[PDB]
Amino acid sequence: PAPEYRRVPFVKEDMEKVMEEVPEFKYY
Amino acid sequence: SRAVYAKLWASTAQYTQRRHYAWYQIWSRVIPWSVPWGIFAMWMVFPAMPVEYRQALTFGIWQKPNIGTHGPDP
Ligand SMILES: CCCCCCCCCCCCCCCCCC(=O)OC[C@H](COP(=O)([O-])OCC(O)COP(=O)([O-])OC[C@@H](COC(=O)CCCCCCCCCCCCCCCCC)OC(=O)CCCCCCCCCCCCCCCCC)OC(=O)CCCCCCCCCCCCCCCCC
Ligand SMILES: CCCCCCCCCCCCCCCCCC(=O)OC[C@H](COP(=O)([O-])OCC[N+](C)(C)C)OC(=O)CCCCCCCCCCCCCCCCC
Repeated sequence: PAPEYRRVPFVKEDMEKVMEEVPEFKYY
Repeated sequence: SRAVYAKLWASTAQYTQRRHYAWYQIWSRVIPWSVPWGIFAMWMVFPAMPVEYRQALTFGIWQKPNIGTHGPDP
């Protein structure tokens, strides 16, 4: 028996709101 | 994702500011060398100054050496 995979649908979002969920990262 | 790639691209946008910070650090390490060399400059150029200025700059500690010659004439 194979597992019952849950669907993940594609959705398009505003990048300037997705940028509030990006981890903080520093190089300098 | 566009967002993550944008963050990674932007990570180094402020190169010039980091370089100014580097200037600051290295000059802070370097600049105290001015004190030894400054003392030696002053050491060499002190006997060129007027006798009054030698007396003043040493707060009156320095005076003409006494070697037993050229005393007053009655
Ligand atoms: C004791 C126990 C034993 C311990 C042993 C331990 C081991 C170590 C040894 C220690 C023992 C003693 C040893 C003796 C050492 C000293 C003697 C010595 O060294 O003499 C040397 C001796 C030098 O003699 P000299 O030059 O005639 O000396 C003349 C004096 O220097 C007179 O010259 P001068 O009077 O013209 O000097 C000028 C001086 C004059 O100095 C002074 O008058 C200073 C006075 C000092 C006061 C002292 C203060 C400290 C004490 C205070 C007490 C505190 C009290 C509290 C503690 C007690 C109570 C709790 O002023 C300056 O230097 C400039 C002033 C300061 C400059 C910085 C600027 C500051 C500005 C101030 C700003 C503030 C505002 C002022 C403005 C006014 C308006 C407000 O050697 C020689 O004579 C030459 C020898 C020949 C050899 C030649 C060398 C080789 C060349 C060959 C080279 C060619 C070959 C090729 C190259 C080869 C390469 C390899
Ligand atoms: C980077 C620095 C390089 C330094 C290279 C310099 C080497 C050569 C120095 C020559 C000095 C000559 C001074 C000219 C005046 C006459 C001197 C003289 O004998 O006068 C009579 C006097 C005695 O006077 P007198 O008794 O003959 O009568 C005249 C009386 N007065 C002086 C009051 C007018 O003799 C001396 O005291 C000897 C002169 C000592 C001065 C030495 C100066 C050294 C300079 C080095 C300092 C460098 C600091 C760093 C600077 C760098 C900045 C970017």
